[PDB]
Amino acid sequence: RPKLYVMDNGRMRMDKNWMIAMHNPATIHNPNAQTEFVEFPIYTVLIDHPEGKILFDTSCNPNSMGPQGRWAESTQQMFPWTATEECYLHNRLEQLKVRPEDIRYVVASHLHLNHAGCLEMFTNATIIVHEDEFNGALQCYARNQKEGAYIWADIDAWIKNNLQWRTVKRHEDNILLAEGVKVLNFGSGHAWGMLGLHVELPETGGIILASDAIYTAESYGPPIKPPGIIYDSLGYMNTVERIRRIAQETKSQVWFGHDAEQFKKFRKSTEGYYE
Amino acid sequence: ARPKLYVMDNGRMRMDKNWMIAMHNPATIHNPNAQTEFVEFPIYTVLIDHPEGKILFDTSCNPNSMGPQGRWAESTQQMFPWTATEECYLHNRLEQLKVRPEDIRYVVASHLHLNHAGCLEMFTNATIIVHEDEFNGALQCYARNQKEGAYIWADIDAWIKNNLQWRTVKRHEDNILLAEGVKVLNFGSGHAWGMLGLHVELPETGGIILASDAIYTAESYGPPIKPPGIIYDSLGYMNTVERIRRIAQETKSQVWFGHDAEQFKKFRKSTEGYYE
Ligand SMILES: [Co+2]
Ligand SMILES: [Co+2]
Repeated sequence: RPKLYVMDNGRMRMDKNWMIAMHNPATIHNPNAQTEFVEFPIYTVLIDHPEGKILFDTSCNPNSMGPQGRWAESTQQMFPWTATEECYLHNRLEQLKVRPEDIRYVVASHLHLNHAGCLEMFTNATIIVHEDEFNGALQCYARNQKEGAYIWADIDAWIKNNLQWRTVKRHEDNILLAEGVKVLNFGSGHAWGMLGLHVELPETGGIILASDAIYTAESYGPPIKPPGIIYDSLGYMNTVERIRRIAQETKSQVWFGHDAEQFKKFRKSTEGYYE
Repeated sequence: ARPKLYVMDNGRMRMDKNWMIAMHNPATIHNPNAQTEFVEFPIYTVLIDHPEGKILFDTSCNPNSMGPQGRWAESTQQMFPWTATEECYLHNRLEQLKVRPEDIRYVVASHLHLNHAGCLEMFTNATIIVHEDEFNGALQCYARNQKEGAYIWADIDAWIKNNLQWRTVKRHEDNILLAEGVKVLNFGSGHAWGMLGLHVELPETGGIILASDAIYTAESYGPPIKPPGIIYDSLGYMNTVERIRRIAQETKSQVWFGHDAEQFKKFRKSTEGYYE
């Protein structure tokens, strides 16, 4: 009988237009419309499963922010991450008496700065990632792109730590990872290659981890309100509607990438778990 | 074999620059409340007076678009205000060239947005060439009684009532040779559901590509490409821009953007002359 933990990995801020495109459009009466700098949670999920511990997303690297940080100053200033040491992934796991080395599977929803930050920790895991996302991030690396949402220093470490990669092929079916745990191949949308998770918990029932395939309940609607951070608009719309169908058909909850209200309600790792 | 191409000034529009250039000015830690700008841009149409028959690219906005009594919804008028003196109305521009709507053989609708398809209803004697996916999407807006957005219900109503003669460009259809040196380019989905361009080969001026809203401005075009906020198919949009770039390179054509203010300034308008 698995136990699922929600781990609080701090907070990030950014232009609300990244989150919800064209939220406050200029008008003839408000020609100089202003945006907001909204705050949202970064979190990860540990599924402690008989067949092996599964980790979904990894938040940000502890060495991300500041003048000796891995993130470019441009990135630090557009997407600032605020976190106490207790929020650091290694510490959240430590609190749960789980060692990095105990993780069998890490599912990378995508390789953005606030999701792939600590991949490098898990040298004993199989890292599951969409092949298109992997290819895209590696090109950023090879092209020496030191700005944007893909952190050169993070990728550098993934390679140096000799991580064990399992790429989900573009046209690959869902992957049964363990009893009641399936990796969903969302494909291109928010990013080059998005992965989700369906978890069937004996008590709680069905859970869909959407990650950045759906930022918030506002994104979800209906109607859908798409983000400014977006690669494949058609694929993004398709993915959201596909999630809506799966949720309906499997009677699952949809856990968004960073819904403040929803995260608030979650039972965090410090208080307990889901079963 | 020896045409005259005219650029017709059909007024100005204003809108949030974020529509034009996606996330042009993002907020940061030390500028959290970054503000946008209401940017003005030209609306124009192109008449190709060709021996085989007159060809019109785009139709601007309907004369009865703006105002309390206007066809455009309030919310639309506020976000996308059109300002035009009577001189700017397409029917007047054509008149000052001694061209009647009835003389137009073909209208090419780049797409069916408010500032491109506003005067389709005038050309009851023409074949209206439009992308089938754009036509389908617009008709759905109509049938769904959608009153707000960039597809004007009252305009579509008029197209149907005036019994326009339609020639849809199929999704996988090759370019169309409308006339000697005039090809309809099938750009497919991107900015909108179905985009059409034009390649014109003029004896003197050489090659011209009318991109319309496939490329808003030189800023859009880059490199680097800066996509718009008004977008349907991001991947298709990017594909189309790069395709236009290649065609321009290989055919040595100028690229005429949808609404580039600087380029528009440089144009010889219909009050001054034409391109041969
Ligand atoms: Co992301
Ligand atoms: Co348009």
